[PDB]
Amino acid sequence: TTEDERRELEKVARKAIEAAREGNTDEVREQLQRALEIARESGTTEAVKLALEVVARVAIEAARRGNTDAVREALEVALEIARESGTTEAVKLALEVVARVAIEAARRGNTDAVREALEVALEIARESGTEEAVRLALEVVKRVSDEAKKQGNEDAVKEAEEVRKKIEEESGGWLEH
Ligand code: NA
Repeated sequence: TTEDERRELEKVARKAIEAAREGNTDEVREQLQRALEIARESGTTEAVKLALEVVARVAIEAARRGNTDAVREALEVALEIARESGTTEAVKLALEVVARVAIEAARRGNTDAVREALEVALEIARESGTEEAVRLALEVVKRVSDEAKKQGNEDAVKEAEEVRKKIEEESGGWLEH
């Protein structure tokens, strides 16, 4: 039921967050895989939402600690949840996770994590084949650019510019193709 999955994801979150703090890439990978499988097994949007929240918390912690591997693993799992859920809601939630992570990274001078997050935003837009996902991805890039400007993170401002240019140049093809 919903009570068993919530407690399960709670355990996963605890272990994954600790692993993200300590640079334990192997454990972060394993725990995020379990979050994905819990969402799979549950077959509800509620479970998808909770799993994406766990992924977000792990990736935010990782972003704060310069744990590039964990940010990468976590956002890949967000991407896969978006792929497998079969709903627009899951895609929008995954994009909000990516935005949250990229914003925290921008605030912490974590330019790897900004780069990883924006690349997943681009991939979500490329794979979704909806105009709305392209628009939302561009909004994510703008939010990250805004934060980077505010914090004096020139690397992140430049990365956001490059990803914006890529979406603007290439999204025309993504949508038709
Ligand atoms: Na679709």
